[PDB]
Amino acid sequence: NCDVCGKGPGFGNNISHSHRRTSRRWNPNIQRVRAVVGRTPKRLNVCTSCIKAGKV
Amino acid sequence: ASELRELSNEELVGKLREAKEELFNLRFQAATGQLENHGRLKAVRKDIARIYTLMRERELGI
Amino acid sequence: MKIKKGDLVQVITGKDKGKQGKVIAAFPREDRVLVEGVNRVKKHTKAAGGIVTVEAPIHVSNVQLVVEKDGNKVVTRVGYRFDENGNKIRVAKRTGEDI
Amino acid sequence: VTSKTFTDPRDILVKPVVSEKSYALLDENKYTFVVDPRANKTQIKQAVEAVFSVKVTGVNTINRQGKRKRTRTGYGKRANTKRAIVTLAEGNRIDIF
Amino acid sequence: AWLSARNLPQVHILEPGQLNTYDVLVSDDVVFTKAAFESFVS
RNA sequence: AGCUGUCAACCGAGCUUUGAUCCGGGGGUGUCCGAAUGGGGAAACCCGGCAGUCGUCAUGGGCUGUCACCCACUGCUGAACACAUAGGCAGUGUGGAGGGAACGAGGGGAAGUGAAACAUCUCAGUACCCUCAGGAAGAGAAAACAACCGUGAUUCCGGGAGUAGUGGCGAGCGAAACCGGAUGAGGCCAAACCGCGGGGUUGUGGGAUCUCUCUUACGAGUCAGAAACCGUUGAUGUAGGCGAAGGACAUGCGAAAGGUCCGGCGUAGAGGGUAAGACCCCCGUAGCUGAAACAUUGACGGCUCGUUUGAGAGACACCCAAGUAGCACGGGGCCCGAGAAAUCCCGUGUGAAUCUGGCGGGACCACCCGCUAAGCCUAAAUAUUCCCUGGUGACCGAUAGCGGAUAGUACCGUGAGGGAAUGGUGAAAAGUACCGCG
Repeated sequence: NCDVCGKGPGFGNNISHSHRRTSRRWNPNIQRVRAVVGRTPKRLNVCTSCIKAGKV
Repeated sequence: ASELRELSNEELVGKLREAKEELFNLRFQAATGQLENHGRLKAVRKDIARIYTLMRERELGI
Repeated sequence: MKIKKGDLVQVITGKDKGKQGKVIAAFPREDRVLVEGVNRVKKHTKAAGGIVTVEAPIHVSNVQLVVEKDGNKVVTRVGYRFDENGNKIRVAKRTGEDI
Repeated sequence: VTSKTFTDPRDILVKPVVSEKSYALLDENKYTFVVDPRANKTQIKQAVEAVFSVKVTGVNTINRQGKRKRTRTGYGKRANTKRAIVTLAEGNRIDIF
Repeated sequence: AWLSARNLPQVHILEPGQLNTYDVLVSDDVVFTKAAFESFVS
């Protein structure tokens, strides 16, 4: 869970060659970053999309 | 009840004392076996209930 | 309960038809009344313990008011009427008079 | 004084106890009362002193469990009670009768 | 007509538009009001 | 004109025409536990702080208020460190916490079973679980359909149709266009530009900015397009009132509502009781009638709000929702099981344009047609009954009907949990005085 944009993990199926379905999970690429919110130093879990966009 | 409403605050506080004291004596008489009119216990309790009601009514200004 | 306490009534359907009598006590919740003279039962009571004869209640719909009209007596049903101050007064219907 | 901050000692003293043991205790100037279960020995002492204007020496309290009783339908339990035995100073007495 | 006749024990009342087979067969006689008769036939 | 609930009789003692009991509306009290919330705890127990107050020589002890955490805001202080923040202190909040029969939206998500085996598939997005609600929810004002003709927000019902399709093309699954119906409604912002306010709201494209031409009181409201309250009054609700008309004779056994004869009311012959089948004995029904009080909901007045220059022509290419659309990979859902796979949703990388912009019309290209995504709000048709009022049954009638003619009780289990059996004297107790054996 990105603390900025609310991007959460997605759920789906992992499919084999035999086409057997099992449950897996796409977790977003969330990196722990030290940031300054309101002049105060704080550590956040942020997704690289927010980093790339400059939201932090 | 109407007859009570004409009493002052102190008079109402008083009347509560005698009401409480009277019930006290009736309870003792009943326990010791000398009570004759069982209905009095109920009667005095209702008077006791009235006096609080009027005292509270004055406090809240109803 | 139209049948008040202390009225003159007539048993219209029972072991003792005809007999008039006063209304001793009325039970307006179970719809029964006591008419002195009718259904006089003999209770076997023990200890002065012995046979005692007192009247048992009869159903209210088995009696009916007696109003006096032109000499002799006549049984009547009862209606109501306001006078001027919204006061219902038992009004006889056989005669139209005020009971 | 108001109608919420009003307290009368006669509420603590529910009633006296009449019994052979209580009668035997009268001769020793120990009076047994049934008191409000929420009262403590200190309240009992103050209540008796104010109600009867007597000098209380000691107060003992007995907590008695209600007696379970059988009925047609099943089992009921009488009320629990708290009994206080008040020992008075020499020469002081209470007329409970 | 409705209020006058509805209380009679033996009389069953109907609108012209809701005349129905069951009521006709049960009833010994059928009585129309002239307004009803023309409304039904039309 | 009686009354003191019921099992449930009984005694005793009382209240009551100076209006009781009973019924409806409002108000006061409301111990302790429980979100439990001063601290603690084996729920209904234990121990306190602070302020006030009663009491005593005084401690001890009573009584009232108040004190959890998180969040919102106002102020004081500001660490290591210097700004400074973190943090700490103070002040307030009708802010949150938990409960609830069914119904709803969004997520997670089985297996028994079927396939006469079984793994793709089915069961099934069911059971169950998680977050959030409301009286309904969700959806909803076209980046939509259609096919060159045209319809014009959404929802729900009957078709289209078990059809086109889909499928170890197995077991199975299964639309849409369009047609007939229920209800009917449209509003507002972001952006550019100007100083949180103005501005503007678009698909025939519109808006900004600049130049030119002409011109220069009124409406809407308790709602989705803002939001309350004060009063006057209308209706409905929560107690009620009135409300027609039958007698005689005999029988019966014990009681007439049944028999015989004569009658009556009927805007009332629904139903229930009354000592056996009652329109006229009672309760009622048809039909009218009623509210100090408070609730629901209208109308009006006060009240509140919105608007008070506008239109056309020409310029200009300034704006029209970005880590988004698209594309690559891995997945989900759609009739469609990844296939040539469109549209829709998710994660990872890469990654535009602004009207010559962009999207769809089932790979893809061109033309043509429709429409403006990356913002929001929205009643009505629709689902449900824990509960309340009034009714119905070719539904049950005590091994039936709810498990329960009250019981989630007795009993069983450590516990989640399982869980019964027992209705009927008579019209009225008149429930057998008295005598005798014991």
